[PDB]
Parts: sequence; structure tokens; C-alpha cells
Amino acid sequence: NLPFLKPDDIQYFDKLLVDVDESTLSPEEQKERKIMKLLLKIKNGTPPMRKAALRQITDKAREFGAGPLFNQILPLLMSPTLEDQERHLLVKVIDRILYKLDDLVRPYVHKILVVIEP
Amino acid sequence: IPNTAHFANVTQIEDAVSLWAKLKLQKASERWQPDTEEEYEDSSGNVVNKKTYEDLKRQ
Amino acid sequence: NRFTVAELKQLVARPDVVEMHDVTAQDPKLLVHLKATRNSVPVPRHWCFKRKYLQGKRGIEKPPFELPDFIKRDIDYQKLHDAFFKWQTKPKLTIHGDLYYEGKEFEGDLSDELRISLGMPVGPNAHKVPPPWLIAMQRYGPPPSYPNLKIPGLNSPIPPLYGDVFGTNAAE
Amino acid sequence: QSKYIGTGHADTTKWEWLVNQHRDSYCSYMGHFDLLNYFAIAENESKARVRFNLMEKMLQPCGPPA
Amino acid sequence: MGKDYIYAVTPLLEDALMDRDLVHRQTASAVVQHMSLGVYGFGCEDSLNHLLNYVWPNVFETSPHVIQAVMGALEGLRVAIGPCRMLQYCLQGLFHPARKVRDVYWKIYNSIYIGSQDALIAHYPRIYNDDKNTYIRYELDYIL
Amino acid sequence: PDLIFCRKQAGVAIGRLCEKCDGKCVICDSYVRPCTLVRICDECNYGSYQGRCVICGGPGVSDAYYCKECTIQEKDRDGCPKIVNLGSSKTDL
Amino acid sequence: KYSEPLEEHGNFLITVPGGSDGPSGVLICSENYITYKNFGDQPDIRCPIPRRRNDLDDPERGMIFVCSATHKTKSMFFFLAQTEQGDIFKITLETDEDMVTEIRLKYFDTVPVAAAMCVLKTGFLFVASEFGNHYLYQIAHLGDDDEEPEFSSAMPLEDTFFFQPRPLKNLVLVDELDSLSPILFCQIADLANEDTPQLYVACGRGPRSSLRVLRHGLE
Amino acid sequence: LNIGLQNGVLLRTVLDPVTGDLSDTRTGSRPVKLFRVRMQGQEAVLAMSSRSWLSYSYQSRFHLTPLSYETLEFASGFASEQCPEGIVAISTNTLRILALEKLGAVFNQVAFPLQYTPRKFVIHPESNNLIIIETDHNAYTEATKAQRKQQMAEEMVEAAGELAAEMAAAFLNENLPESIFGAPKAGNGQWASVIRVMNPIQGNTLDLVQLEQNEAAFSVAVCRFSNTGEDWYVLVGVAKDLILNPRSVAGGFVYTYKLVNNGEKLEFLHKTPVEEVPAAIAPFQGRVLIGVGKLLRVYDLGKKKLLRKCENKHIANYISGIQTIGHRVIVSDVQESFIWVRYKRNENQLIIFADDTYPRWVTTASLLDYDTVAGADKFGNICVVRLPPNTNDEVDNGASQKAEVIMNYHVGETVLSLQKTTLIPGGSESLVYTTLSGGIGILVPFTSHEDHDFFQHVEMHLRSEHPPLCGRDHLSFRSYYFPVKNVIDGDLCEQFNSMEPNKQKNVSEELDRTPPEVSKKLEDIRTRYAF
Repeated sequence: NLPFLKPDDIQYFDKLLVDVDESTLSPEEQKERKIMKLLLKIKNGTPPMRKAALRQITDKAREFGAGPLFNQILPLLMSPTLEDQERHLLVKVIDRILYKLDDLVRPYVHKILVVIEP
Repeated sequence: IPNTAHFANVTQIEDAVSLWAKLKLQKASERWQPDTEEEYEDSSGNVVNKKTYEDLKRQ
Repeated sequence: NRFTVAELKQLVARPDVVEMHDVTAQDPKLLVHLKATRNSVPVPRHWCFKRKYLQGKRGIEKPPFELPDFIKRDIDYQKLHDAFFKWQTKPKLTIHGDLYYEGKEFEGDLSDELRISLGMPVGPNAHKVPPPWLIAMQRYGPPPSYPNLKIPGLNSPIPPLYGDVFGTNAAE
Repeated sequence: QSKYIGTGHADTTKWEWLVNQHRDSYCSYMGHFDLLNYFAIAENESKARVRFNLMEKMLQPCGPPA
Repeated sequence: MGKDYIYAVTPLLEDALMDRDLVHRQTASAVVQHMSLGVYGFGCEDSLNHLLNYVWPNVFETSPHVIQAVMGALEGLRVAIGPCRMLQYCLQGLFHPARKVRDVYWKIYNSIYIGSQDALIAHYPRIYNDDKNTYIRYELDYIL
Repeated sequence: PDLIFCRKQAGVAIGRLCEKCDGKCVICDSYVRPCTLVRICDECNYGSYQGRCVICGGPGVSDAYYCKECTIQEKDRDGCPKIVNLGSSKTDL
Repeated sequence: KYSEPLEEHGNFLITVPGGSDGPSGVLICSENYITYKNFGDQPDIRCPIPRRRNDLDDPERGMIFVCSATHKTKSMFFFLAQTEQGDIFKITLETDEDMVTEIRLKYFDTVPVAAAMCVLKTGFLFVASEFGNHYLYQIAHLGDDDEEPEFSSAMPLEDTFFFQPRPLKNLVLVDELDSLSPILFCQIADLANEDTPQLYVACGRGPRSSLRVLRHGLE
Repeated sequence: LNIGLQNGVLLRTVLDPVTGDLSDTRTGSRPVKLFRVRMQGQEAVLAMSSRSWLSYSYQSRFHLTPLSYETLEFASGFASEQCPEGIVAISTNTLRILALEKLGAVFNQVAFPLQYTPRKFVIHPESNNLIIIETDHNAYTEATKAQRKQQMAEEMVEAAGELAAEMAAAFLNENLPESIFGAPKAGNGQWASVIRVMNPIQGNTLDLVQLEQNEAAFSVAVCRFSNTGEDWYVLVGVAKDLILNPRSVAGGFVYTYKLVNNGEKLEFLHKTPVEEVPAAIAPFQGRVLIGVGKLLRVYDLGKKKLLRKCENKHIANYISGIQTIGHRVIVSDVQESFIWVRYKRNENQLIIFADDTYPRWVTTASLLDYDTVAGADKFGNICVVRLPPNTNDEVDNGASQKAEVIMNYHVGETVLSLQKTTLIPGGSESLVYTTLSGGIGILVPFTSHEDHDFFQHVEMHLRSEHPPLCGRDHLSFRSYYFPVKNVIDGDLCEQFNSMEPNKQKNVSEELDRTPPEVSKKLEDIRTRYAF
């Protein structure tokens, strides 16, 4: 019973809108991409329903893949549509991922250094 | 059994007798706390109650 | 699956304030012990009543709020504060634990008016003017219910009697 | 965590009430001064002794089903 | 300024606190709660007890908008009277058999617990010791 | 009409209020004799939250206080007195 | 960051000053056992409590330090720990600058029960009495490094080191703060020939307990 | 400038080009002479009168105390080699050069060592000798300590050596004082007790009576007996195996001594037993009213044991006190408040007349009036309560008739002794109370409603002007348990002399009085009720 969708979140809004079956036929660990839609639930949704996504990802970042996780988390906040509250939520999510993925954040150092610098 | 307030919610026989007995005049508020200790010896003996010392001093 | 109304009333050391509905709680001994407080105040009478303490006697017949004389007996300068803050009466109500029930509100000396209506004259200076009930006390004797009572003529001297006081109790 | 810790609710057991009673009655003993310099005169022990005793008693006092 | 004249207004609030209506109850409770806080520790606890005698039986009210008028009154009376008497009232029903009677007594106890947390410690009764545990707080019955 | 509050760790941030919601206390909701100043948590003054009313939730025009009948009752010693609930959450209109 | 159980319930917590001024670590003092534990690549070190020799109490009671203190020298940091009996031990420490090695204790003196001990500079130690008068003692001698038996934690045993209670040697009570607490009973009366009735107050605690006549006037 | 008249009256007034505010006081009934002295670097006024006084400013307080010495004829300030800063007083045919090191204080201490924790006194008006008790749990008696030392020596001699036998003999022959080694951890229930009888004139312990390693002591009294003669008889309490935490006592006893040696001895007459640890004793119209456990019993002179002349087992939880009114006994429970029972002599029955409402943990009590009795608590509070005016002593969950607390408030320490007495001859007697932290205190009643309103306004202003440095509100730290009533907090009402000058001026203008006038008004009470 989440709130309505938005055209600005069309980057990964094919989960609740289209038949994006990551468990039926898709690459390995494709459900983490749907976790980005869960990130939308953290942005678009209720406060408890939004914090539940972070509380779940805190115990799932180690079993999600550092490469795809970074490639899906960095561009999400790199876009100009990162609002103030959206920027705070993205920063908290990245901090939680780093606290979960400590050694995995090493290969992605070239990414955040190119994103967090500006 | 006397009509007491504690026996209000009671509705039985044996229980009524047990209440009239246990809730009777217990050790508290005894017979004025009798302690006479008559002068028949003046140095020992004090178990004489209010009636023992009276009979000891009368005769 | 719980102690009966008699087993839970005899095992306790103070069944004088035992309640039938209290024996069906989760901890009857604990409730009996808590109810045995020194000077606490129990639950009100509206615990089980389903009338709300207002629907039964809904026909109240009494004044809403009688004006107290502590304040009623430019508005006033030398008498307003001198009658409310000076001639004030202390409200004498319940002290500690008179919890409001459903209703809670519905449940040798003679007066001068009775002596004037009975036809008895006032007390003279030095004479004998007894009441008509004193002749039977002088004839039969003093009353055994009140031996310390004194009457003028029998036990009290005639010069005593002052105004409407036709007797005095002298406790020894 | 700190929602309502210190008191139960409608069906709180008597033991679980006395446990909170003692657990919050010793904190007024280890912290308050008159009720801590008064117990070290009766038991005839130092402040540290009585305080450590009261702290160790906070494990499960009142009679624990452990 | 209520401490100077509070006994002359006690019956006026008591008559309104009676079982008159459902809207004439919140007003008396609000008057009591706003007068207790104003006469806090000024020496007018007698009239406060007179009013509390009537304000207590009104606790049993199913009106969701009428409980707060009495809940606030109780929360003010706990902090302006001392738990030594409020808890004394609220102790008799702390384990009442009724499931809907403890729902209010435990709520009032919680409201009187967070306020004066350690102030009510020297206010509880002597819970006697059962054979299955050590309930009596014997560490406070010294003579020194 | 039961309003909720944040009730987090009261930081070192002072309170605020709107031009219409400046008098009443954030908890007592009364205009009678403000006693002490209200505060907020760390998530109450952060970026967009800088200088926001604790009752109206918009612009700040003054400092949020407590009522004298609400500070004597030790109500101010609770968490963040920010008026936020499921409806008055971060993602609100 | 760190979490480690303990063999005994530590009553106190003392910090071994870390950095250039010695290594860092905890200095817990449980019942009859002082355990120093520097978190990291440094094992713990336990040392029994050197109770008094030829005692008269229940031997099953492990004495715990009732207070603590410290000092800041160039490199010699001290710990004037007040045991439950009152024998202030100068519990020093020795290590290889990276891991603790031993904690040499010694019966420096024997003062009353220490509720507060301020071992400041200028040769002064504030022995606050748990009940009764307080003291401000001057540290005349060196305190440590004397002929007293240096009790450490490396010397094994099987039976704490029962050291005899030596008199006041490494300290001198420079001042005595007349603490009239804890008062146990009072009675106002003019028992003497003074027109102003004095106040006879029985105060103190056990051995330090006493009686005191307070006269309302300038001594 | 201060001028003392021929009598003890003396008036001092601040200096100015013309005369200013002046006050008066008696130091009296003798020639009130004045002299100048040099103390604390400043000047001071030495008043030679029936009681030699010294007045001077210190710590922003005009400290005016009496000199702890006999009166003299004249005085002067001597500052020489033998006395760099002292006073040379010329008495009757003598010149004494004396110096005092006291900077600021009201009471001078004369100490006397003791053995255990004292817990009671006794006034012997026949000889003016004090009879105190000492007791301590987990301790050793004198004979018990000697036997323990001998047993320890015998056990240590069971080694092989036998070369260290001399060392064991020396260890058993030495004597380490308790002040140097504290005291041994003498078991969990090993009790120690003793009774002392001394004279306050010196440290002369007129008599000492020890006890076994399990006998105890919790009460003492020195009363007479109508059955016996006028010979003063002492009655002391004793416990036996009164193990606390958990509370498990074994018995109690009452020792009756004849007060031998006219106050320097005591003949062990009778040891009356009891199944409960006694905790009080007092002459109730010529009888020993002992409260054992939860039963108050009036005993009389017993040749072999105290006879139970009367009894009443209507005590709530524990009778930890008793009072001696002319006709009623205001017993003080140890779990609830006081109960003012009546002892009908004609009926010879002790009936619990009226109890209280609040669960006051009574620790000390005192009949402040014929019916209004005050007392302390176990948490630190203090409450003075009285029964209603119309209460017939024949009528009677709670007693038939009930009373309510008049004035109760938090203090800060347990008031172990709240005695209604006059601390200085000249002012009305106030309630002087002790505390469990050494700080003595006084409670003075008002006399005029105007001064009461002034003090109330001053306290209400200072409660918002000067905030407590702890952080908590004033009423929270003054009514921490019970709301204050008719008791202005003098601890904060007089703490305005050390405030900001602007705040002082504001508080003075708000009170409609000058800051100096406000200080004079605040000090007038302390001068008319204290030293």
C-alpha cells in the first residue's frame, strides 16, 4: 500500500510497474537491483516502511555483491534529482553499506572519490 | 456465630464455624495482660495472675 | 483452576475486607495483600455497575449550588474582603478516602422556643420554678441513666438557674 | 529500550512488579546519600562494600526463578 | 493567588464534578488540574484532597475525549500532591480481577511512576515474603 | 486528535515556532506563562530542517517554549518535543 | 570496540595512562584481585590482594579496594589504592611499554576508610573518611622504593601475601579536617554551668565513633 | 559604631555622616564594655559582659559569637613576640594573653573517644551523668576479641617451626588500635555491644558494662518506679541474634540496673526476656513502656523479671519509638506514621487511639506541643502533625479517629534528633534537629503573619532568581518526597547575600524594600532565634 509512483524515479521503477522478474529469468543476484526499488520505498513511502528497507539492507549488503551494489548506489545519488532529504537518506544508506561492506569498499574507492569530491 | 462484617461473603457451615473460631478473640487483646507477682516471697515468683495473687493474699 | 472463595478467604490473614469478585483474579493472594494496606482507599463502587452512577437516579431534586455564606455574607471596599477573606467559613468535607459512590449524598438544657411554646416562665432570681418533669424526679428519685445530672431544688441550689439552663452535668 | 522500562501493564505478574520495585529501589540506595550512609552504619561496612553488595544484588533480587 | 482563596471555591467545583453530564466533567477536572499546579506546595492540600475525592471516581469513563480531562488532572495531582497519597489511592486495584479495570489503574500508575520515579520508593507498602522468593525489602527496616 | 512527538535525544538545538503557533507550548499547547525554552534533536535541525516551527512545522519566528503547567510537571525533560507523527512525518505535504 | 568478561565482578575501573606517559589499559579491582588489561595485543595481568597477616575476620571474604587515586610524575605514576581495611597500597606498574608485565604493590601506610583520595602534587594526599574526620597527609618519604616487600603479579603462589600492617611511615597527617559526620544522636541541654545549653552529639562510626559537646561560642 | 549600656544591652549601627540604621542585643545583666581587637587582618569588637563576646565580619556574615572563656575586667589587642596576634584580658587580679585560631564557626567541639556506634543517651538529673550505648554488627566484643586472639595464637602454634613461637607470642601480645586498622570483618551476624555511663564535665567514664559476642543493645532509659522508692533505675535493651538482611532475630532482653555508685555503677537486677527485639523504653506514668516488635507493653518493677502490667499488640509493623505525653503515648511505628494511643489507668488498657495517613518511615519524634508532635523520616523528610482539636480520647483500616500532617517537607538528611529547645537564652525555643551528614539545623516558628508573607515572597522570588547549581528545581530538592507546607526553605531564602548586585537590587525592588533592608530582615530571624 505504498504511495503513488513518480516519473523522476523511472531509472528502476520497473519492479512494481513492469514484469521485472529477477528470480524467474535474470542474472545472478539480480534482486539487488530490485533493492534499488526498495530504496525508492525508502524514498517514496512511509517512514517505517522506508527504514525497514535500510534495516534489511544492513543485514544483506554482505550477500549482495560489492560491484553491482556500488554501481547501483552511486549513480542513484549522483543524479541532480537527489533532494535534501533524499541526499540525507542516500548518505545514510551509503554509510550503512560501508559499515557492512568494509573491505568491499576498496575497489569502489575510485567511484565515490569521483562522486563525493564535487 | 455473631454477625461480623468479615463473614459477609461467606456462604457455608463448616467454613462458617472455621471463621467464627479462627477470627475469634486471638492472642491479641488478651485478658488485660495479667501479671500480679504477689509479695508471698518478695524476691521470686511472678506467674500469679490477677486471681492467683488475690487468693494468695486474701487468706 | 483457582482457590475457592473460602480457601482464598481463610488462607489470608485479613478476610474482613474480602470480596467475592476479587477471588477470581490472576493473583488472589497478591490482591488480598494489597487490599490490606494501612489506610489506603479501595476501588469505587462503580467497578461492576453498568448504570454509570448517573442513569439510575437521573431525577436529581436539589439546588445546583447553594451560595456559601463565606463570601456572600464599586462592589465593596471595606466589606468585600472583610466578609469573604475575613468572615470566611471553613468547608467541612471528607478527609482522606471518601470516594464518591453513585448517590453518595442521599444516604438539662432546653431551647427558648420550646420553653415559650410549652408555657414555662423564665427563671426567677431566688425562687423555685421547676419544670413539670422535675416533680416526678423529686418524688421518685434521681434517674439511674444519668446520675451526674444536677437539677435546681434537688441537687443544685436555687440562687443553678440562669436563663434557659435548667440543668448541668457535673462529671466526677 | 527506554520506552516504559520501570513498570509493567494490565497483566503484570506480582514477581515482575517486585523485581522492578527492588531494581529501582537500589538505585535510590547507590545514588542517595542519607540512605547510603545509613545502611553502612547498620551493616558496619564501608561505602564501596555496601555499594558493591547492592550492585551485585541487582542481578536478580527478590528471589529469582533464574 | 489561588492559595489565598481556594476553600470557598471547592464546593462550586465539587457540585459540578458530580454525575451531572458528560461535558460538565472535563471542566471540573481541568479546573482542578490548573489550580493544583498553581497552588503547588503553598499549603492548600486539604481542598486538593476534597476535590480529588470526587475526581477519582470519574476515572471510569469510556469516552476517549473525556479520559484525557481526567488523565491530565491525575498527572497534575501526582506532581502537586506527592505519590505518597496518589499511589495510596491507586494501590487497591493494581491487581484487580477485571481486565478493563487494570487497564486504567496500570495507566494511572505509569503516569504516576515516570513522575516521581524515586520519590515513590519510600511510599510502597511492605510486600510480605512468600515461600518461593524474598519479596520483603528488609534492607530498609534497620534501627541505627 | 492525538498528536505524536519525536522524543529523541534532546541535543543543543533551541526551539522555534510559526507566526501563529509561537505562543503555545510545543507539548502543553497553552499560551499561559511560558516557563522554559524548548529544544530539538539532531534530526530536527539538519539542512532543510533549519529554523522550523515545532507546531506549525513551517517557518520559525520565535523560540519554542514550554508552559509553566508543563514544565513544573517535568514534561520538558522528555525527548525531542517536535510534533511529528505518522501523518506529520518527514514525507508529508 | 572491546568486550571481555571478567573472572570477578570489578568494583572499580582505573585507567593506565596511555600515550607517551605509559601504556593505556584498564586497572580493574575486583574482590581480592587487581586485574590490569590493556586492550589489543597485550595479555591481562592479575594480582591477589595482599591482606594483612594474622587477621581475625572470615577468610572467605575477598577484600576489595574501597577507593583509588593517582599521581603524575615524570614517568613514575602511582595508585594510592585504599583497601577495605585502610592500608593505602602504592600499587605501581611495570611493563615493556607495549604490554603490562607486573604490578608491584606495597603497604605504604594504613589510613581510615577512604571515600575520596586526592593524591595531588606538592606532597599532599586527601584521605576523606567514609565516616568521621578527614585527613590531609603530607608525603614525607618516597612512598615507594623502600625496604617493604614489593608484592608483584609475576611471582606465583598457591594464599595471599599476608603483609603486616606497618605504622604511618611514608606519610604524615599534616592537617585533620574535623568532620562531625555521621551524627548518630543529638541532645540539647546545659549539662555544664554554662548559661547557654550545649549540644551533646554522639557521632562517628564504630572505632572512630565518639561523643562531642558543641558549645555555641568562639573557641 | 556600637555602644553598650550599663546592663547587657548594646546597640550597634552602621556609620555615616549622620546616624543610621541601628539594632540592639544582649550579650547580659553585667557592665557591657567594648574593646577593639585585631583578628583575621581586620578589626573586631570584643564585648566584656556576663558572657565575653566577639563580633566581626567574615564571609559576608556579621559573625557575633561568645568567647569560650570566663569573663574578665578589661581587654586589649596584644601583638608582640610571645603573641603576634592575640588578646590580653585583665581579669580579677590576673592578665591572660590568649589567642584563638578559629576563623568562622558557631559551635566549638569538645570531643571524647568511644568504642562502638552510639545509639542513645540518658539524662541522670540526680547526678547529671550521661548513660549511652554503643553497638555494631559484624564486630567483636572485648572478651570475645581476647578469646579469639588466644585461639588464633594457639592455632598458629600448631606449626612445625617451633622456631617462630616467639613471633606468634609477639603477634598475640601486641595491640594494634582500631583507629589504625579499622576493625576485623567480624562475621555476618557477630554482634558487639556495650553500655557506658560517663560525666560530660570530663572524659571520666564512670562505668562500663560489656556484653557477649551475641548480646545486643538498642535502647536505654533512666526512670523511677512508683512501686519501689525514689532510687533511679536504668533499663537497657538488648537483642540476641538479630541478623538483618534477611531479618531473622532470635530474642530480646531488658536489663534492669539500680544505677550503683550514685551514677558511676549499675547493679544487674533482672534480665527480663522477650520473643522480639525491643526497640524503645520510656516511663509511662511510672512504668517501663517497652515496644517489642509489634507489641507495646507497660511493665513495672520486677524482683526477677519485668511484669507485664499491661499489653497492646495493635502495632502496625514494628514499634521503633515511643513518646511520653502526660496522659497519652504517641508511639512511632517503623513502617507507618505515629499512633497517639491512650493508656487508660482506671481501665489499665493501652488502646491505639489515632494513627496517621502517610507511610512515614519514622526515625525520630518529639512532642512539640500537647498534641502536635513532630518527627523525622528515613529518607530525610520531616513532618509535624497533630490530631484535630475535637477528639475525645475514649472513642476509636485505621483507628476510629485520624489526624493529618500539618507541615512536612524534605530536608536532605535523616533528622536523628529533633528536640524542641532554646539554642540561645533570649529567643523563643525552636526545633533543633541533627542529620545523618553532620550538618545540624534549626526550625523556628513565626510570630507575625506579615513576616511570614515577607519570607514567602522572598523565597518565591529567589526560587526563580538564584537557580540551584545542581540543575534541579528548588521544590524538587525541597519537596522531593512530600510537598512543602508552612516551611520556607531557609537554605535558599538566605542565599541571596552572595548574588549579583543587579539581581539583588531587582529582588529588593520587587519586594518593596532595600537590599540592605532585606538583608537586615533576613538576619533578624537568625539573630532572634539563634546565637
